[PDB]
Amino acid sequence: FELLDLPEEQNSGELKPQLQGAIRFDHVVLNYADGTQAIKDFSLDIRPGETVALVGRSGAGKTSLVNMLVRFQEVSSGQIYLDDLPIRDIELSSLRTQIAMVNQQVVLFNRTVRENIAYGQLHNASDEDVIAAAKAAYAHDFIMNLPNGYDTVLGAQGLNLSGGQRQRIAIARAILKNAPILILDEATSALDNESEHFIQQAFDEAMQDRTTIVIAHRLSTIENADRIVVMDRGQIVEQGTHQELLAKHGAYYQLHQRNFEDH
Repeated sequence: FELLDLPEEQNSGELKPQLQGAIRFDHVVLNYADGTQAIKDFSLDIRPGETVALVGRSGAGKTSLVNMLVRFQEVSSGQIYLDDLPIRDIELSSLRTQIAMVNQQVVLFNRTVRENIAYGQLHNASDEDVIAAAKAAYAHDFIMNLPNGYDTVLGAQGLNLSGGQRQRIAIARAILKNAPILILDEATSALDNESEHFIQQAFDEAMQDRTTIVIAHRLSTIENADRIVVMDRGQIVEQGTHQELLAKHGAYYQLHQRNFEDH
């Protein structure tokens, strides 16, 4: 719950590319006012369609890394490139419309279910695309059991929407966005079993053939990733495929046998 630095949103880049899903971190460093070295010297190349699974403790740097990718945190040194374009040369709106951020802290608004899915830049989406997104999030059927269906306004009492139903509405927003880059924290903490089942399926379907950086919680996400990056104290400890990292018989191997406890 620490406060972070506040970026200035100097939207000095004017490029409006169609992102293809290549990402490169080039010697990225993140140093704080108090001397903390949050990220040391981080380099990683991600090709279009790849999933990179981040593994590591809560303070290891995973959140700071992906925040830098959406310019929610600035970099102390180094560069980030999207399809070989420096990220700061891209118009911020263009960047943010093309990167989906999915996690348990996504905001639900006291607005219709429709507006919660067709939110913001997607406010004028076609009616059938909102339904398709809700079906892909396994939310359409329960939305149509709400008192006023898609016109039901969140934030009231008596809606009977569980946490796992609410989280599926938020996932539908990300699916509608259909972004070439997905930043996923696949947490399903405190949700009911059935919601967890459908959410895991929606997450696997969202990662399919799409550039994804995932803060992993499930073994399948880690083992099937194109690259696994084990972070500790802001540094890459090791990186590679599941097969390569097992063969090293090192940090990842030990973590795998401990079911990634605390990582």
